[PDB]
Amino acid sequence: ARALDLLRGLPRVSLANLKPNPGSKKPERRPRGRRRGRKCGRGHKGERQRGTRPRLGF
Amino acid sequence: SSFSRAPQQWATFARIWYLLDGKMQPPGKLAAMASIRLQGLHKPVYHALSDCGDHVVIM
Amino acid sequence: AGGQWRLQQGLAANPSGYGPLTELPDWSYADGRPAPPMKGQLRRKAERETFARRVVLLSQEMDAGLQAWQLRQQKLQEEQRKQENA
Amino acid sequence: KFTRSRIPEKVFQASPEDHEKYGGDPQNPHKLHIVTRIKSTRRRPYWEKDIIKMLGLEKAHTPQVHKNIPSVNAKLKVVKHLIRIKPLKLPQGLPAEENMSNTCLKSTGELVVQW
Amino acid sequence: GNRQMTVIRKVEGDIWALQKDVEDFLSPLLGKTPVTQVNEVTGTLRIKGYFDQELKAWLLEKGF
Amino acid sequence: RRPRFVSLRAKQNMIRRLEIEAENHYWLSMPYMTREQERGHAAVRRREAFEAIKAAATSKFPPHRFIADQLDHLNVTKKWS
Amino acid sequence: LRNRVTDRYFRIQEVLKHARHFRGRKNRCYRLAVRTVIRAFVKCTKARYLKKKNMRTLWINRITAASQEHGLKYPALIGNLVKCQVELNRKVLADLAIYEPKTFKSLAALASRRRHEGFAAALGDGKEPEGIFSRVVQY
RNA sequence: CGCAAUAGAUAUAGUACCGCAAGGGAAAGACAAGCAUAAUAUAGCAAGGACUAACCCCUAUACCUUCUGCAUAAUGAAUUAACU
RNA sequence: AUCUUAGUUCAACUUUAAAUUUGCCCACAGAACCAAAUCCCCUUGUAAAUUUAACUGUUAGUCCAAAGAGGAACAGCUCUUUGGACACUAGGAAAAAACCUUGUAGAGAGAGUAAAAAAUGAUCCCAAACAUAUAACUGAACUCCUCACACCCAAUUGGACCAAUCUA
Ligand SMILES: [Mg+2]
Ligand SMILES: [Mg+2]
Ligand SMILES: [Mg+2]
Ligand SMILES: [Mg+2]
Ligand SMILES: [Mg+2]
Ligand SMILES: [Mg+2]
Ligand SMILES: [Mg+2]
Ligand SMILES: [Mg+2]
Ligand SMILES: [Mg+2]
Repeated sequence: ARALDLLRGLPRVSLANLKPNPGSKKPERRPRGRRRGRKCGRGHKGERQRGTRPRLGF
Repeated sequence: SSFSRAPQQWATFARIWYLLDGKMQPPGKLAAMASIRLQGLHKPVYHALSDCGDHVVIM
Repeated sequence: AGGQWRLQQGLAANPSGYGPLTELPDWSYADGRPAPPMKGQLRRKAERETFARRVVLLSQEMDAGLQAWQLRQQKLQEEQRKQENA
Repeated sequence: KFTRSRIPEKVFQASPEDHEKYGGDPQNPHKLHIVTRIKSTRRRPYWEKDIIKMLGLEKAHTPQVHKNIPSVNAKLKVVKHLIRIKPLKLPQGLPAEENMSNTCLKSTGELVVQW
Repeated sequence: GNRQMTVIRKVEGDIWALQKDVEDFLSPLLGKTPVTQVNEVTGTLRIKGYFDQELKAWLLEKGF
Repeated sequence: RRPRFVSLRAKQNMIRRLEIEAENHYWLSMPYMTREQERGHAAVRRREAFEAIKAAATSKFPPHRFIADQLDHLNVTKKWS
Repeated sequence: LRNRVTDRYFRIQEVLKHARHFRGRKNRCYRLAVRTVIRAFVKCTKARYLKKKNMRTLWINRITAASQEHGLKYPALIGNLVKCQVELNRKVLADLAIYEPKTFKSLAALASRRRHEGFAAALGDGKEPEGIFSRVVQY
C-alpha cells in the first residue's frame, strides 16, 4: 500500500511510541489554580454550594 | 572645551552666588526668583538628585 | 506642539502623521541600493489602498443608482404614452 | 424620563449666511462624507454605541468614508455630537485601477495621487 | 439533532479520488460544492447533508 | 463646596465642541440623493455580502486527517546508530 | 502518603531570590516575601508610564532653563520652532542645551526671529509679504 | 501502577499519663524560621523609576473572606517546616 | 411561586457545540373615543440573529440626570419607570467606586490631543505668592510613530500547557 511503505522508513513500533487518537482523551479538570479552583465552580454561599439542594423535581 | 575630566566636572556643577536687591520689591516676586535659583531650575544641567542649587543673597 | 497651526497650513496635526519624516525610507545600504521597506509603511500603503478602493466603490454605486433612477423614470413616464394611442 | 432625541428638521437648513462660511454649495452637493470620532461612546446611551459600531467608527480618530445619502444621515444625526463630518474632495478625480496603491488623504479632506 | 451527515466507510486506496468524484456527483444536486471531511486513517469520507440513497445508487453504478 | 466655579478654559473647550457640531449640522443639510432615488442601489452588494456570511456559517466541519501525521509520531524514538 | 511535592524548595526560592534585597523579615519569610514581591512587580510594570512622563518633564524643565538663559520663555521656543518647520523633539533639545550651547543659542535666535515675524505680520493690515523665515515648505 | 517514622495499625504501647469509674490515650529511632559574625541616623505598607552614589528626589491607601464599592467597615493570619 | 424574602425551582441573562437564514438601525404609511417619546416595517450602514443539543452561575445592588407616587414642594427619606456609571483599564475635580475624559491590553530615554485653574463657634490660620511683556504651552494605558501581539472584570463557562510521584 502507501502507508505500509511509509512505515518501513520510520522507527520500530513499540510501547514507547504509541499515542491516543487525537480528540479522544479529553483532558481532566481539577480545582487548582486561579481559574479552576478558588470556589471550584460551586458558586457563592448557599445550599447550592454546600451540596444540599432539594431533591430532583422539588 | 578640551578641559581635562576633573576640571570640566568641577566647572559644570559649580555654585554661583547671586545677589538680588529687594528695595520696594514684593516678597512674592523675590521669592519666585530665589526659589528658581536655589532649587537649580535655572541650570540646563538640572536634576533633583544632583544638588545643583546655587546661593542667593537678598539684601 | 502646534497642531492648530499645522492644520491651519494643510499639514498633519502630528508630525508623525504623514510627512517626509514618517514615510521616507529610514535607511539605505552603504553602496546605495535601497532597503526592504519598513512594516509601518507597508501597513499604511495597504490601509490607504483599501480607503481608495472603498471610495471608488461607493461613488460608483451612487452614480449607478442615479442612472437606474433615470432609467425607471424614462420607462414609467414614457411607457404611459403607449397607452395614449389606438 | 431620558429618551431618544428627535431633532427638528429646521436645524438642518443651511442659510445664505452659512453657505459662504464653509466651503460648500447648495446645488451640486458632495458625494462622500469623511467622518471621524472625537468623543467616547462610553457614558452615552446604547443607541449611540450601536450606531457607532455600525458606521465602522469604533476606533478613535481613524477617518472613515460613507455615502451622503439620507439613509446614512439619519444615523449621523444621532451621533452628530461624537463625530466630525467633512466632505471628501476630489480635485484630481477618482483614481484608476492604477494609482489605487499610491493615494493619500490630506488633512483638508482632499484625496490625491502620489502624495 | 440537526447535523445530518453520511459516511462512506470501508474505502480503500486513494480516498481523495473518491472525494473529488463525490463532490462532482453531488455538486449539481445541492447547488454548491458539498462540504466534506476525509479521514484517511480509518478510510472514511463524511459528507454534510442526507444523501444515503443517492450515494448508494451511485456506488452501485460504478460497480461496487 | 458642592457648587463649582466654571473656569474660562472649560468655556473655551465647550465652545470648540459647539463649533465642530455646528459644522456637522451644516454638512448634513444637503444630501446627494433623496429618499426615493437611493432606494435599492445597494441591494446587490448587500445580498452578496449576506450570502458570503451564509456560506461561511454553513461550511463548519471537522478538519481532515492524514496517515502521515499519525505515523510521524513514531519519530519520537529516532536514533543514530 | 502516595504523592508528596518533592520540590517545594525550588518554588520557594523562585520567589525569595527576588527578595534578598528587601529589608526585614519579609526577605526570608515566604508569607511576606510573596506579597511584597508582587507589589514590587506591579510597581515595576506600572512605572514605565511614569518613566516616560518624568523624563519628558525633566526635558521640559531643562529646555525652560536654557531658553530662559536667552531671554525667551519655553512657550515661545517650541510654539515658534514648529512654525519654522523644525521637528526637533524635546530629548534632543535638552541634549543640545547641555552639550552644544551655541547651537542652542542659534535655535533660540531662530525662535525669537520667527516670533518677531509673527508679531509684525499680525500687526499689519492685510497679507503684506510674509516673513523671510515664515514661508512654509510643502511636501 | 500499597505506606515508609506527622504515613502505615493508636502502637517501641493499649504502656506512660489523665479520670473515682466506664473510659480516654501519647511521643519517639536513623546551614527552614531564630540568632551571631555585624545596633542605629530626618521621611512615613518600607517598594519602584532610578543614580556615579545605600539614604536623600518623583510615584505609591497591606493580604484573605464577607457586605452594593468598603481608607482597616468588619473577620482571620507571630513565623518556619510537614499534613490538610 | 413558595410555612417564602439568610433558601430553592422556573423564566430572563451568560457560556460552549451545531444547523439555518435573516437579525439590528430605520424614513413614508399606520395604532380612540375619553408632553418627552413608544410600537411597526421598504430601503441604507452593518453581521448578526433564530433554531437545536448540553450544562452550571447571577437574581430582588449603590450613586448621578430625568418623570412620577409617599414623607413638604424637607429631612440625604420608601417605591416605579427611561438612561448612564460602578462592582474592569487609565487621566482629571485635593483626597475621591457613582461627576468629566477614555477603553482591547507588550517594548520606546518619540509626537499630537481629551477633560482639567474662580469670580465680586469649639486642638492650630492653613499651600507659598502674584494687580499688565502679546496666548500660546502643559496634560493619559485616547490617537500617530518604530517593532511585537492570545497576553487588564466578580460568580460562571470554553481552551492551551504543566510541576512532582508510580507503572509499561
Ligand atoms: Mg474529577
Ligand atoms: Mg504625553
Ligand atoms: Mg505513627
Ligand atoms: Mg499514632
Ligand atoms: Mg537561616
Ligand atoms: Mg489604623
Ligand atoms: Mg487577630
Ligand atoms: Mg421595517
Ligand atoms: Mg490603544
